[PDB]
Amino acid sequence: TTIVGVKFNNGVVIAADTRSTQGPIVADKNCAKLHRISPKIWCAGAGTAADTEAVTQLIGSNIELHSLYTSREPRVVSALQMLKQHLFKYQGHIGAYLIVAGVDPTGSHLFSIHAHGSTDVGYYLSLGSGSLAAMAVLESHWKQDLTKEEAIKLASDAIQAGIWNDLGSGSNVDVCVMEIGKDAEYLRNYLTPNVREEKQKSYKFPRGTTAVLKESIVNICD
Amino acid sequence: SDPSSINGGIVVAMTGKDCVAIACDLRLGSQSLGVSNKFEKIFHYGHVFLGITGLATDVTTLNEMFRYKTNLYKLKEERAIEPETFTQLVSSSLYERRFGPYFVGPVVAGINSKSGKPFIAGFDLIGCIDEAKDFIVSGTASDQLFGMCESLYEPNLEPEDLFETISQALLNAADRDALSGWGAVVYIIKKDEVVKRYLKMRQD
Amino acid sequence: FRNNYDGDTVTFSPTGRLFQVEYALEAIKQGSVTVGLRSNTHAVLVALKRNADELSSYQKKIIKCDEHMGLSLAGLAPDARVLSNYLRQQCNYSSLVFNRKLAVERAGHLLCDKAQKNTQSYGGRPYGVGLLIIGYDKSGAHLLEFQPSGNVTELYGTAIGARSQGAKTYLERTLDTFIKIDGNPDELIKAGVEAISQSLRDESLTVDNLSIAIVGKDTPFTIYDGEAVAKYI
Amino acid sequence: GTGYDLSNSVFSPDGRNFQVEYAVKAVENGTTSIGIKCNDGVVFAVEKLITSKLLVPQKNVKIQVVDRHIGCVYSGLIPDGRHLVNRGREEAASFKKLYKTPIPIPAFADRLGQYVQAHTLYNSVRPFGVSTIFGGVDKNGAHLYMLEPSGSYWGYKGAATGKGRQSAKAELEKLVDHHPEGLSAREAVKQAAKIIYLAHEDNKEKDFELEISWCSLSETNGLHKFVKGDLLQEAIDFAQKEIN
Amino acid sequence: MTDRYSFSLTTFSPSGKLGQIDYALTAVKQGVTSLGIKATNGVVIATEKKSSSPLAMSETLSKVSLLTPDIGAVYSGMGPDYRVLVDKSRKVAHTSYKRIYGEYPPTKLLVSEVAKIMQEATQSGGVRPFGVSLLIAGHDEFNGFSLYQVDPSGSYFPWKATAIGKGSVAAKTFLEKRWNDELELEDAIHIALLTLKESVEGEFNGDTIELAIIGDENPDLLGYTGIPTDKGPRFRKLTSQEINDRLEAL
Amino acid sequence: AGYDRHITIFSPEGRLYQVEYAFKATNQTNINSLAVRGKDCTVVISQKKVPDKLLDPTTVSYIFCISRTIGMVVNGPIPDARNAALRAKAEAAEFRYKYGYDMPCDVLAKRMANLSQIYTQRAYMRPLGVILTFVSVDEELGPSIYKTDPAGYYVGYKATATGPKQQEITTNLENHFKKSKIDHINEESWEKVVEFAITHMIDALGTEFSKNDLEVGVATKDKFFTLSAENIEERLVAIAEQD
Amino acid sequence: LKKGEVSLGASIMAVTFKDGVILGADSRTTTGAYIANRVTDKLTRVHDKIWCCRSGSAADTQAIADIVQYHLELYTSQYGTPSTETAASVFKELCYENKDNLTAGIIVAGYDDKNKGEVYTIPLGGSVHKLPYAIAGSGSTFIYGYCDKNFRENMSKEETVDFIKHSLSQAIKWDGSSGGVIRMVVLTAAGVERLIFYPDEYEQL
Amino acid sequence: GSRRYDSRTTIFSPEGRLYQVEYALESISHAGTAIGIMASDGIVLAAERKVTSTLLEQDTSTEKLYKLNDKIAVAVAGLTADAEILINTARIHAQNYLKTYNEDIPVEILVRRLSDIKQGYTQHGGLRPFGVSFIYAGYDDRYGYQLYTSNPSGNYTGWKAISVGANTSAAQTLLQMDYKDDMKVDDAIELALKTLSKTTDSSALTYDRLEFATIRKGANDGEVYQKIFKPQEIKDILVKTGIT
Ligand SMILES: [Mg+2]
Ligand SMILES: [Mg+2]
Ligand SMILES: [Mg+2]
Ligand SMILES: [Mg+2]
Ligand SMILES: [Mg+2]
Ligand SMILES: [Mg+2]
Ligand SMILES: [Mg+2]
Repeated sequence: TTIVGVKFNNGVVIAADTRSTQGPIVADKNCAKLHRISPKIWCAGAGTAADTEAVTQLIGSNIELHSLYTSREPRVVSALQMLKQHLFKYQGHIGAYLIVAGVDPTGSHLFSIHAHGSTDVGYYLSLGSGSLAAMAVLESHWKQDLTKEEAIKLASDAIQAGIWNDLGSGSNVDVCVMEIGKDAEYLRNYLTPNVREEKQKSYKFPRGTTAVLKESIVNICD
Repeated sequence: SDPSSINGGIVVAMTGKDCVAIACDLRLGSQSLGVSNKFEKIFHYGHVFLGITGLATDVTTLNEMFRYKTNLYKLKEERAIEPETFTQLVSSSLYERRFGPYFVGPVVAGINSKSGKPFIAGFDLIGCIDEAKDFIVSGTASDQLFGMCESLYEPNLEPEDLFETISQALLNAADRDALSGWGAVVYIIKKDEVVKRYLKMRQD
Repeated sequence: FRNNYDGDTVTFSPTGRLFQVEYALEAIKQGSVTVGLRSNTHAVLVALKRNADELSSYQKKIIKCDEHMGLSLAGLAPDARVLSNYLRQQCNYSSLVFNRKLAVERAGHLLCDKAQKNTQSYGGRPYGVGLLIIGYDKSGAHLLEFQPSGNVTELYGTAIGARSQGAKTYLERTLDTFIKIDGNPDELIKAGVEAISQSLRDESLTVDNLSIAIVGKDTPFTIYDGEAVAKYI
Repeated sequence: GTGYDLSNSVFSPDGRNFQVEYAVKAVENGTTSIGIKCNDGVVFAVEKLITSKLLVPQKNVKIQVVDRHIGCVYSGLIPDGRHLVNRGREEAASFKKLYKTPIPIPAFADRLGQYVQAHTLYNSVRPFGVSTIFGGVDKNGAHLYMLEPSGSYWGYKGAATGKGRQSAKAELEKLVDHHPEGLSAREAVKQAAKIIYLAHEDNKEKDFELEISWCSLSETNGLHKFVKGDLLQEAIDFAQKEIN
Repeated sequence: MTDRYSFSLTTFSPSGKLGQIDYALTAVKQGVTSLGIKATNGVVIATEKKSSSPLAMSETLSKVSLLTPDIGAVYSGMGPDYRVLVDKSRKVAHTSYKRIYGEYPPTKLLVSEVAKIMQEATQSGGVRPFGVSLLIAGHDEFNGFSLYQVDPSGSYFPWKATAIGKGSVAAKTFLEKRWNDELELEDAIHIALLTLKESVEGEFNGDTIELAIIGDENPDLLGYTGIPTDKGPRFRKLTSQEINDRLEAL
Repeated sequence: AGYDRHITIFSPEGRLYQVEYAFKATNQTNINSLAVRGKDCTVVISQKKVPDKLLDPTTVSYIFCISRTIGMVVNGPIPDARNAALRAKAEAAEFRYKYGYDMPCDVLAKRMANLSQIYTQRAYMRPLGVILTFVSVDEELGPSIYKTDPAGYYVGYKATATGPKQQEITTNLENHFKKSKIDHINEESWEKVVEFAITHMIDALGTEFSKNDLEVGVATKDKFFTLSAENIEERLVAIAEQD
Repeated sequence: LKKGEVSLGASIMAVTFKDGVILGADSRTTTGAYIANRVTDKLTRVHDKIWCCRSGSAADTQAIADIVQYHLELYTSQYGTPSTETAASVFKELCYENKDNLTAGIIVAGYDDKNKGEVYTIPLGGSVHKLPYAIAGSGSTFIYGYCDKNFRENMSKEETVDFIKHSLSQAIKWDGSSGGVIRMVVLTAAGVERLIFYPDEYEQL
Repeated sequence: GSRRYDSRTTIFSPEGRLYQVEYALESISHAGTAIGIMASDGIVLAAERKVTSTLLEQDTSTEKLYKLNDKIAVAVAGLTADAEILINTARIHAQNYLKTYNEDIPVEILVRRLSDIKQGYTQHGGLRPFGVSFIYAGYDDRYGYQLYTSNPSGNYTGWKAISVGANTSAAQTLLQMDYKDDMKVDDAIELALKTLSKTTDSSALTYDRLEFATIRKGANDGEVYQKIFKPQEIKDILVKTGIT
């Protein structure tokens, strides 16, 4: 997995690849690793997939309830403190490594959270097995005061570094852009550079090929 | 010692043109000993089918738990659960036991009664959802099925053709797995009708 | 008026009284008399025991709490059993943990606090027994009077129970005399018996009637019952 | 209708908690105790009634110390006072354990206050039947406080409670008017003894015993110590002197 | 100390009456009027903002609350009781449904959950019933639009239109005449405004009225773009100006 | 049946008398307070009455610093006032730890009001006989005044007054705001708002004040503080020139 | 230290001087040999003028500091400004009472008007030691000699900044688990000043 | 104390009756009548709605007839909300049994359990009882069609025809009159409806004021079918029988 977060002049962008693995097998060639915590707070997650979806949805739920109670738009520092205290409580057993970014009344934010409960703030961050390939890129092309267009490319390139060079990453690139005055724009499959070539033959079988012993109708309705 | 390798078994689900299919083998064994050749792993709650591979006591327990939960759902909601919804129920039920999980690999296949869109999903033992548009494989011959499916599968097949495809994916995957086989069953599911066919296969 | 303010200890009357506690203090007043008095070397407890018929035993009034402390009760006996048990435990803990003999002043403080808890909470009921505690610790001889309200007082001598006021006056008179009975246990006891015999009326103190206890310098708390009180009538 | 005074936490039609008010009556029927704040400490004094000659002189100590710098004296139901001091001690310990520094007097006061107030919140508990005068020295000066059964407390220059409270407060107002500069702990000890003796007239039928204690930055080191020996007799004499 | 009130405070009187429930319903009767009207393509719930002073800022007190993006509530009765019922309802929507099924509950079921909370206050130890009646309006895929009333006893019932509070009898009467099953949402908003005008004593305008509808999906209120299955909340509170614009077409 | 006036259960008229009696207790101290919002501040003024000459004036306050940003003025008996202050301080600290940002005045009010609602519904808990006025300069809302009461009600105000003579102060303020047409005192310095406040309290209660008769709290961005006798005097000495 | 969690490595120290106290630290965090964050801030504020330098487990120290910050905010609201000794005690209580599950070496430094600057070091066991200056972190081993030779009590701000700067550059020089920038926080009556020194400066000294 | 406010819901009257239960039964007698009639080939459940209007949504309504299982249903007389509490615990028990034994729960087992819960509120706990009476209509392989009834006391009994709620004496008399052991469902429908028509406290029996259900074993199938009549179906069956 490769996930990145890049801060730009009036916003933040996060991106991730879409390959899900179980050992050396690609269980899902197009999973989604960009989770919505609230409309304008999204989180990229790496590690144990069930854990990143679970911790994200739980905090997102509680964040939704906190917002309705306080009549205020959710803040990234809230999702951050809630996520981290939860992860710390479980001593690393909930394998969620996240890049939480978002815009709220106080501005644009980008933080990272490791499974054990520590957080970091930065202008560009990456996590996942592809973390090193992505960071090599971020360390080569990041510069301060990037434009929205430059940040999307930078974050997109970092993910590509991982897709190509990490066996733990692959398929497509998902991006979510959170700009200070606008609605968050989730760009699912922003880049699709790994389409399978057409197969050399068609494996459609002639009907009757399979030997059937018994056939019967299933009753659905009560 | 690997709870997911004690009893054996596989399940595969595929989507087609206004249809889905879910198939499974019929073996239940104890390590090398074949024990039953009538162990179906596909269950259905209304028009939603769920196949489950893994440790047999959990497979049986989960079917019973989902029947329980879908029965209550139907009573409170006054309508049968949909595939998208059930999928979320399975996931939440599996993650509830995150640190003492059921050793299974569920697979959901069905067609939404309102929109008619074919649906299939797979899960790992702790609930992570894999909503694929093509196929889902599970079991002790999952690698084999992935191999079969990746080659044999092509989008939008008609019920009559999907049958052959899923059947062959299943059959040949099982013949390369020591813990699977001893019979197979395929369900071809359409908006209105569901057909169940038992396949003839080697019994070794 | 009353059944409005005397149903629970948790209710203060308009004049600031705690009726359940005051009613508890009354059970003490219908109990048999017991005297306590001390010199600078010993502390004695003398107690008139009561029977039910002429075919029964005479209920014990003195309880040993440890080798250096004990008490005489008046009122509800089951309650004295509950409180002397606590004192036994508190004495035991001091020895076990600190290898220290519990001070009488501390025993009194502990008794007061235990009694108080039963006067501020609902559902409970005050203790209905009074106790005279004598002991010999690092600061010498001691006599303490405990009342169910939680009030514990250190004295030279005293008495509680029905007609207690008589002996209380004898002691109050004989003070200058008994406070000096040092080194002579038997005399102190005799003063205690003289004292207790001023609260008699029904009969004369006999061998089945009297109970005495003494503790002091080289005397571990010891209870003399029946047979051994003959020499004091 | 009626019955608003049988259960503790009940508000009467005019907003009063009658049970708390009856508790005050138990306090007024009690011995007089006072506190006098001085230029660098506090002095506490209390009247101890001699129910009889059988009471051992100087042994039934009523003033209590909390931690090593707080003195507490109260009037009313003595056991309730002991109960409040036991809590005070647990609270002072908790504070020192977590923060290392001995509990500031304003912090301690509120600790007592919240606990007492807590006993006016439910019908399952009875309010405290005592008014407590307490204080000591901390990081920034001396402090004297008085706490009522309602949980109400404020800081004082001098304080009095019990049967002779009015004479005491009267005498106390005299001291605060004549000496605005402050009062030395030595003088305060003398004056406290006086005030108690004078206050003692409001209960002139029984003989009494005087008990004084103080906490002073110069005479006791900011630690609480009872006034014993020479110091105590000097104050007793000064008292039996200014009476006639 | 401790809640020793483990017994019921609501008990049956000799006539079979549940005293505390009847008294709570009386509390509801003295409350401001609130109504709800169900149309073919929407539902409108409305109430008057009985500001208890002109120094108070009436906007900081919402009587019409969002429970889920497709469900709203209004009440008549004791405001604080409603406020806590709303918190509990928003929460249960998550705990007993979203965290299990990944979707918000259907109106009837959320209604059923609030009702249970109210029933228990009618039997559990040491509590008095809630002094409020709620009108919950919402939409969901399989049931469409619905309006429900929930009483202090916990009984709930579905309505085409109804009114609760002070002039509910007169208002329920105005609604019975005006209501028919071919009304578009704008027409219901209209009838709602008319019905409310009669219950309202003084100034009737967008700053003294609170109206909300459950209608079409509002993508401009979602906050993000990109996911096509979730099209936006159907709940929308009308602004001060939106109400005024409709009051002029009286 | 007749005990319906002792615990929080409905009377046959649907009233909760214990809540009503809790509202009468708030007036037992005979202290009035008012709060107004400036352009970027919020001021609360409360009378200070020290009767007994034996009291230390520095400890008599009904104004509490809840957090670095929220201040609270209580109209009610001191023990209930302090019970509320402690809880509010704990709630405010816990909120910051859990959510990563300072608890808003309005949210603190809602929370304290919810706790009050509970005493109204559960028979074992008695309502507290106090009214709480919370003030701050919120980072999102600007100057704020939210007041909660024994019934569990709370709302935000342009300005507000509380105490036995609440009505006189309220009508005074009401008149000023109908005259000026804005929801706040149009002054830049909190010092002038404080003056406005004191002036209107004097005009309303028909009473003159010295420095030891007032208590003042001011809320500005990132801080809430109380004025000293001497700071108040400087306010008093500045007002004795318009009047 | 748990398998695979982020480590602070670090070169941190706090030095008291005439005007008050200065805290310094590097900015590198590691997961093995990978630098997870090369610009971390190990100087944490638990109160206006009470800060701490964190070393050990990143998660543990953040959790602890977050709780001390809370305890001090509540202390403040009730009893006024806390002493550094009190802040150290709260830190100690948490470190000592949970010694089995935490890896946190914390240096607490703070400024008060009565006490001037103070430094308390809370090493792995949970013991507290008040000292003139303290060094910790994995890079500290290398500067024990240098620091003991060059520290003098009552130095000036300029001199202290220099001492901290030279010490940490040496620590950073030799320890692989230390690197990045040198951050400092100056605590005095005047206020709180944040300083930062880049590699190009400290590396060649 | 708190004893003061306790109504003592679980005590016996001097005559050995349970106060609260007797008072709950009184409440129940004011609820719309629910009737259940057992035939050789099915069961009928009919009920009259309480508190209605022209504006109430009858389509989306259910306040008297609830499905507990695909083979068991209840008719409710009393407080709807209390009923829903119990109904849900019954729905769960039915599923617990199915999970445990892999067979549908026999009717009496479900009925007994529910009654036992009601009984509990009768002997311990200090809570008011549930003001509900149920008529259970159900089928199982051991006894076939069954009809039971339970009241606040927790006593339950079995019937061939029964009613609960308002005007039971009258309804039972009419049922006992026209009921014959060999009845057919179509015939039971008529009787149930006839009976309600003659006992209603309101003008005329109209569809909008009813809830109707039958549990039949349609000979052209096998599984027992529970049918909750829809408004228009109640209007239709009301005409055929002759009430218009
Ligand atoms: Mg596998
Ligand atoms: Mg095989
Ligand atoms: Mg074989
Ligand atoms: Mg007074
Ligand atoms: Mg209450
Ligand atoms: Mg109560
Ligand atoms: Mg280095």
